[PDB]
Amino acid sequence: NKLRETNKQLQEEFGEASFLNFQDANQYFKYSNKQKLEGTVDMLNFLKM
Amino acid sequence: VTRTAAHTHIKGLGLDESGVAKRVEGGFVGQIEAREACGVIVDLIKAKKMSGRAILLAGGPSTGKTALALAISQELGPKVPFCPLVGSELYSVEVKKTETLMENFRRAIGLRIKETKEVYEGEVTELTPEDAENPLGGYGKTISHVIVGLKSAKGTKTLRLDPTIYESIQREKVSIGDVIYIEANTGAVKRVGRSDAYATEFDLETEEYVPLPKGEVHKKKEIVQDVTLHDLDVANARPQGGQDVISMMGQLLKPKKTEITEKLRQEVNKVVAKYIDQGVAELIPGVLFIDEVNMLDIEIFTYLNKALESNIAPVVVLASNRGMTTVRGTEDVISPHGVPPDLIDRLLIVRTLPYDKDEIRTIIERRATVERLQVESSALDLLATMGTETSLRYALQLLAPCGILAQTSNRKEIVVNDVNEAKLLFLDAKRSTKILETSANYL
Amino acid sequence: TRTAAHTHIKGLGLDESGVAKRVEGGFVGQIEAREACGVIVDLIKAKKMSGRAILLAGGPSTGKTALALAISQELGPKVPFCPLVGSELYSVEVKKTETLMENFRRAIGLRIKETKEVYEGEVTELTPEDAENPLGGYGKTISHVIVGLKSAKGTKTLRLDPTIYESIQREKVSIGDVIYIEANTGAVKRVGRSDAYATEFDLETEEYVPLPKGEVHKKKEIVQDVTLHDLDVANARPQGGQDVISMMGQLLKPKKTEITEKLRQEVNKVVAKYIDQGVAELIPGVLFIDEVNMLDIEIFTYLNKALESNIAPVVVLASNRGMTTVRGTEDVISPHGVPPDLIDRLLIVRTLPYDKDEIRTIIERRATVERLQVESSALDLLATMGTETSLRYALQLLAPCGILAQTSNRKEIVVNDVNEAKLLFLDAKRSTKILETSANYL
Amino acid sequence: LKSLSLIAAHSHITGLGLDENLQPRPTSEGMVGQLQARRAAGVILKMVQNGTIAGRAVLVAGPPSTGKTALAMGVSQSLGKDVPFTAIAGSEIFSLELSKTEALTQAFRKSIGIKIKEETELIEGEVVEIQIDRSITGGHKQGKLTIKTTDMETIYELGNKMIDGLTKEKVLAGDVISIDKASGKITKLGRSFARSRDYDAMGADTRFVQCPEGELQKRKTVVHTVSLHEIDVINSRTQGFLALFTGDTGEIRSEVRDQINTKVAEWKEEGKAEIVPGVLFIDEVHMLDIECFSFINRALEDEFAPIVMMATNRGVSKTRGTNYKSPHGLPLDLLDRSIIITTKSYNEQEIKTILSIRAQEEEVELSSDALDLLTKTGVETSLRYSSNLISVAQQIAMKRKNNTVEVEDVKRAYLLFLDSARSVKYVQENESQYIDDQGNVQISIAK
Ligand SMILES: Nc1ncnc2c1ncn2[C@@H]1O[C@H](COP(=O)(O)OP(=O)(O)O)[C@@H](O)[C@H]1O
Ligand SMILES: Nc1ncnc2c1ncn2[C@@H]1O[C@H](COP(=O)(O)OP(=O)(O)O)[C@@H](O)[C@H]1O
Ligand SMILES: Nc1ncnc2c1ncn2[C@@H]1O[C@H](COP(=O)(O)OP(=O)(O)O)[C@@H](O)[C@H]1O
Ligand SMILES: [Mg+2]
Ligand SMILES: [Mg+2]
Ligand SMILES: [Mg+2]
Repeated sequence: NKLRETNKQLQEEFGEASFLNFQDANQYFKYSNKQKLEGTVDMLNFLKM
Repeated sequence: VTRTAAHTHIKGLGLDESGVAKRVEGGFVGQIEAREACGVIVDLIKAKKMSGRAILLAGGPSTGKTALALAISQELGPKVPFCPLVGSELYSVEVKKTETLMENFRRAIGLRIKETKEVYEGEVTELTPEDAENPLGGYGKTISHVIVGLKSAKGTKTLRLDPTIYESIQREKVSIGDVIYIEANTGAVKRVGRSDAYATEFDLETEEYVPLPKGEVHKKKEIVQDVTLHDLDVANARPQGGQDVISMMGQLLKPKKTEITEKLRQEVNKVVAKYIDQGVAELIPGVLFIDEVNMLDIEIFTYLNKALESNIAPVVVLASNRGMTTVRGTEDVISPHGVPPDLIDRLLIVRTLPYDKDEIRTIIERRATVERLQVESSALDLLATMGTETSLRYALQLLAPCGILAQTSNRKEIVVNDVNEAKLLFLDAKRSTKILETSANYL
Repeated sequence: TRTAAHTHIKGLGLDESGVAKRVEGGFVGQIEAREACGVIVDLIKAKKMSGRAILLAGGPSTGKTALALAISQELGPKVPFCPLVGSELYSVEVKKTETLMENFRRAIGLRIKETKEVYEGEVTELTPEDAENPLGGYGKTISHVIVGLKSAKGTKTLRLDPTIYESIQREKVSIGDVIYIEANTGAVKRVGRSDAYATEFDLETEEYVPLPKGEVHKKKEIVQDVTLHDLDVANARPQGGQDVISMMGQLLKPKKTEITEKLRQEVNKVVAKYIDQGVAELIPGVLFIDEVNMLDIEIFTYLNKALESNIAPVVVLASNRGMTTVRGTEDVISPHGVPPDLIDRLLIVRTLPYDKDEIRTIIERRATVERLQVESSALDLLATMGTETSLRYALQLLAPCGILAQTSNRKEIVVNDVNEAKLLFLDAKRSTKILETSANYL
Repeated sequence: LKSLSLIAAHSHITGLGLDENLQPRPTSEGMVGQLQARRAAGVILKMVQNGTIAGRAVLVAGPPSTGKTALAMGVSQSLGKDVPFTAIAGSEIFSLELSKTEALTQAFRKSIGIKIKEETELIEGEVVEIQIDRSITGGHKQGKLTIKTTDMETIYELGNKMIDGLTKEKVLAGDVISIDKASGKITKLGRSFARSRDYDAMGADTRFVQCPEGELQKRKTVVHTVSLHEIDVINSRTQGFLALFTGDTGEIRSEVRDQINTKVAEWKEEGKAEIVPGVLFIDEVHMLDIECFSFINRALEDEFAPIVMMATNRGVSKTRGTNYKSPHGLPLDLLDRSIIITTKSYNEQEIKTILSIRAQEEEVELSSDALDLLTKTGVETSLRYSSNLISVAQQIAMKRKNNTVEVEDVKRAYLLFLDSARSVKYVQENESQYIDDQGNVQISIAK
């Protein structure tokens, strides 16, 4: 619960371009959002495991 | 190349969607009643609601009881478990027959289990325990938990490893720079071998030099493997094995089979019910088939009288080929097919039928197609005739010698001369007893 | 407070070497039979004659097993009593001969009485008694060890030769802990710390024993009883914790083999060595074998061979048979199924059925044991039906009668209640009659 | 509900159909009729519940399919759980590895059960920190460890022997452990949830349970339902539980049985352990050996003799092990110390009610006239045959897909599957077709 708050905030903020390979290829801060989303999902499913 | 042993000509009952059996289908010619009853039994078993039912098949030999049993087994499919059994197989020497037949009863039904595990791979560089810089006053800092950075080319992580998984690592005697494979839950350790980097170090080495398998460090896989009930029964009653010395001794203790108590079975049943509530597993029914039942001991009949009463009893199909016969293990207990009436009260009787000349011709030509052997019309007529007057089995046995006599004559077809020569070189039971009647010394 | 058609027998119901009372110890009738039984019991108490056998014969419902339980009760728990049946002689694991031999050696029992003075209590003080060694030496020389011991309402200080230091090393006790000392053999034993020291540590695993009751020094008696069969097994079975034979006892199936005769003669020799010294004493037992008819001729021959032994105790046989074919040889028909060779070598007592007044007394005594009471009418009708049907059919109807009376909330039984009790359940004769009158295989 | 829901032979009967006054309703509880048999069975059940006397036997007499097994299992169900009920067969007792007398001994032992209670005093608490002066002073400096719970927390001194004890089962704090107050044995349960993120993958040892709630040390009594036979097994062998599961009892000698009985009596008089009345049931006892009969006669008089239930449909016939015959195929000695209950075949009303309740158990919807013709078959055939007929007719109907089972549906089901009478007629008229007993059978078809 404490993690998917940040996960959904990030998804609503930059979930349409950070997850996109093209936008994340050349963007100073959009890849930061992309990798933060990947990391929070990874901790989410690892905690579930 | 192609091997055939009196079977593989039948691909199940192959009945219509309405349940009506057509004249010729799947190695079956005619025999509408038995095939329809067998399809009804298939409808019984596929209902997945009822248990404890049973049926016996009756009739004279060579009528296809084995054929029908194999047909129902085939149409059920490999996924549906099946346990073949012979009457002579029940009589064992280690434990009384009741345990063996309960074992078969449990073996009948199966259960598929959903499971998920974790996959890890990479080469090894680190063999260090937890440093534990803080002594805390209780630790001379050291632990049997070797922290290894799992050096895969795509990822690396330092793991606090159990003493058992590190002991298995020591079993492989791993050094720096070699691919390893470990499990999150079980901790199973297997190495594909040393890396190809160290291949040039030694001009020769028994250890195989292998490349690093491609893939991420942490990988997750799921299995829905189907395991029958009695494999779990024996595993629970007796642990299967382990790499450790304690497990070696434990499996060295008692490897022979003995009885199975019901308490463990009921606990397993309850945990399986918990799983099906969770949806992890789903049960499937079972079928048990017994061969040549007339010889069974009266004690076996009495016990099977109550075996079907149990809620865990699956459908058991039965075959017998006797008339007014006394029950084995008895003296005056005589009944049809040599079975006490108390058993057959709950059973259903189905009877096979004989066949007409056209049926013998059809089965003979189907066999000839099965062994890809071509025959002439006159030889086909002779085979069908002599099968009608002697037996189907004798004709089936001498089918191959006819083709062999054709081949040694450089002929691809069986002629009248071929079957005549086969009859010259082979004799059936009738002329066997005719010859043995006029015997100097039991010729 | 439970019973099974028994426990109403109270011994034999005899008198001081006279004639038994007519109704004594839950007994009715068979005054001559139970007087002979008391004679047998006196013979057993004599503990002189060896390998004497006896058999009682009669019909069903004669109470032979009740009489056997009467011998068992009159013997007392001190005297061993080993019931046996001819069915268990047929053993899959080992031959019938060895099972018979082990049941034979189970009856006999050995008793040992042991004496030892005990010094016990809290160690108040420990000090050696230094002296001068006869040979000149610069080292110390202790001649005695003084220990201060404290028990309940008494304390004692005892001098000990300095050889007690080895024992105190084997014990590792210094102060504040209760110890165990014996007078002559010396040595030390540690039982636990004083109970008053528990408050010193909030958490500890050591249970602190209290101050021993009574004086520091005591002299108690040790009495132990063991059957010779148990001693045979102990001398035969291996024991260990680490040696290879120890877990060869494990990881396998421990089976009872035929004990070698040399072990039996050696244990008899050591029993003799401990009985002439007075430590041990031998009291013969008895083997009660009922339904001996079921035994085979081989068992009878081995009994004939073994009855002449000098460690052979009295053996009592029970059987309701008479002129019946012997098991093993169809042609040989002998009384009570036992071959006459044994019968000549044993004594025989005849048992007779019970009369109407005796059955009435049996019924009333069983009702009193059940703590359920029966009025005159039901008692009379139950006695009549028991006389006409059988003893056991009347005997076993008390529980259904009681529960049916309880259902109607009446404490006692009445005429229609017992009538219903007869109606629900049928005896052997009714069962046979309905068997022949039924054509439905019933 | 915990057992399998698969429909057994009698999945419609659950318990006993009697009332408080032991009066059976004509159709109740799932079993119909046998009013006298039901009342007698309830009498036996009430006496078992009483348990004040023992050493008695009871037998039921009736033809096959009359309800002997049905009544026995209904009595067992009405008995309920936690009361030891043992059901065995007269055939399985013939053990090639165990003596029949010894097997019967275990059969009697398993029927009776004992309840044993035990009280425990353990200290449960999550450890806060551990500080031992193992270097400044060394030699078990009697360090102090703090232990927390959700409601209270205290600091506990550690003695030299406690220092040695904590040297084993090493705990670095941040972990929930419990120590027995009496024996001082510490058990490491599992860490706190804060340790879940130390590493991604952990072995099977690390667990993260909640902090214990309440006071530090607590008192709790534990009651065990342990029958006599398993105690015999565990006392016979160093590890008797494996022999219990595998069944390798090894023919336990009777020498330890007296010792275990004395220990049971000691616990009873001390109040530590209490016994529970038990019921033993054997089906088709008509087949049995005379050694077993003699041993049963002997053991029925013992104090530890639970009620024994017999079922038999045999008439006056020969007993196995002897040449001569006897009533019920059973020796008169057993019939002497026994009570016999008579059961009869059901009438057409009882038969149709049984068919209706069995169809309801099978969840098979039927027609009125279909029920009438099924009852006609059941009265002409046996009762167990019409149940199978309607069972098969259910799948034939769902083949036809027209909801309820039809009249022609049952007719075709009967046509496809031979009855016992038709099977016997077919065998007799075609004895040449079948392999005769003598070993002669006609193989040729053409004449
Ligand atoms: N109706 C049939 N259709 C086709 N093949 C049949 C038929 N009846 C018997 N067979 C043949 O009989 C063989 C098996 O005989 P089997 O059933 O073992 O004899 P029994 O009748 O003594 O059990 C099979 O190879 C099968 O080809
Ligand atoms: N003197 C007696 N007084 C009262 N009851 C007796 C007496 N003798 C025997 N019994 C009864 O006989 C029963 C035991 O009979 P048992 O010896 O087993 O039969 P059998 O002698 O036919 O083998 C006991 O339950 C007891 O009630
Ligand atoms: N009280 C009852 N109610 C309903 N069905 C019964 C009842 N008693 C017996 N049955 C029927 O009898 C059949 C089982 O007979 P069973 O009692 O096992 O024979 P036996 O008496 O030889 O043991 C079952 O199919 C069941 O439907
Ligand atoms: Mg065949
Ligand atoms: Mg007697
Ligand atoms: Mg039955």
